[PDB]
Amino acid sequence: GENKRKAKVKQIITAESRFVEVEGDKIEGLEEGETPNVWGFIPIIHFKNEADETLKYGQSDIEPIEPLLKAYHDVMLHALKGS
Amino acid sequence: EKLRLLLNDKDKKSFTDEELNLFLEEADCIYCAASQGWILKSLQYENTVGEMYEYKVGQETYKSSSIKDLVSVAYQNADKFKDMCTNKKEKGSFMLGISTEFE
Repeated sequence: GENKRKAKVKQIITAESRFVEVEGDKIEGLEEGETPNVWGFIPIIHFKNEADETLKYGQSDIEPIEPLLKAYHDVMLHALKGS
Repeated sequence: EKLRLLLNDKDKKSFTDEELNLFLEEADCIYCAASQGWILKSLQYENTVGEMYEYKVGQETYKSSSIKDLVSVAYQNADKFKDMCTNKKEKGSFMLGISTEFE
């Protein structure tokens, strides 16, 4: 209809079961509380770009170039202002 | 007192204080008013001293300073006060930042 609905849902997924709780308006699709996992593995897969033995997460291909992008932006902007 | 300092800058007992107030009002800087008053006082030498710069009567002989020298000295004093006014109000060179907005 017209109503505005806010909902801060957070959920803990594990191999044994899934837990979901919502703080706000009711969402019809989600059943709060623990729900069992039909299989004993976590259904999420992590794609780790440029994975490293010393890093928990991946790392973007923009990170190595980013300071060069900053310097390029600074040089171009200063050139444009001077022109 | 501004008037007393101006009378010191431009000698007393010649002008009445009304024109002194006028000179003070026409320029806040006292030395500018002093230069103006010195020029206007230089104008008065044609009456106070006159052209007759030297004369001898009987055994008396008097040689006063010529009017040209007196007006020249008054002009020099006025110029000194004007330069003082400039230097007091003068400010050195400056290098400043410049910037134009851009997207």
